[PDB]
Amino acid sequence: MVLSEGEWQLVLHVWAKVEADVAGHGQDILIRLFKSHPETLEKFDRFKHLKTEAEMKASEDLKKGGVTVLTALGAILKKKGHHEAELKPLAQSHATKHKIPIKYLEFISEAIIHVLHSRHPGNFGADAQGAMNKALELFRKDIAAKYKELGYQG
Ligand code: HEM
Repeated sequence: MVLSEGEWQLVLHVWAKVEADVAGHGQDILIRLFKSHPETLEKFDRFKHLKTEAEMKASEDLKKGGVTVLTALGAILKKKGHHEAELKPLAQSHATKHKIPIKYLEFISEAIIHVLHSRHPGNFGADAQGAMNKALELFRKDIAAKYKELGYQG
């Protein structure tokens, strides 16, 4: 699929606000995921034991994981669809080391969209959420295609 430059601009505009606090947004996103979809927590051998939202908030390991996720994702969006080199190593570790089903990527997408909506109401109106949703659906699509070539899912 293809995003127009205007949709890309919508996406990189909100993203620039995210980047004012990568660590905070990363915590919010992971916690939102793990609360909504507890089964995802189990994939994280280093976080698996955390029982409550308060423990999550206090974990320096979870905060570090969030920055990683967002830092990686940010590098992809900034490519505006020309993200083939970037997707390859991510698709390989997520399919063959971590074994992350596509379904779980949909879940974190929903969590990203939830947090932007709460923290940036002004820069995340309907048009901007439609564009981020498209950007994330592109990402998921391309990653699903890579999984299949690598021998996972599909
Ligand atoms: C926006 C989507 C995501 C991005 C950009 C992302 C990116 C990354 C990055 C850059 C790493 C470190 C290097 C590597 O192993 O590839 C990583 C590690 C990891 N990711 Fe993801 N990830 C995403 C989604 C997920 C989801 C949804 C899960 C599980 C439900 C997950 C589970 C893991 C695990 C288990 C590791 C290893 C953590 C540790 O033990 O160091 N990832 N991810």
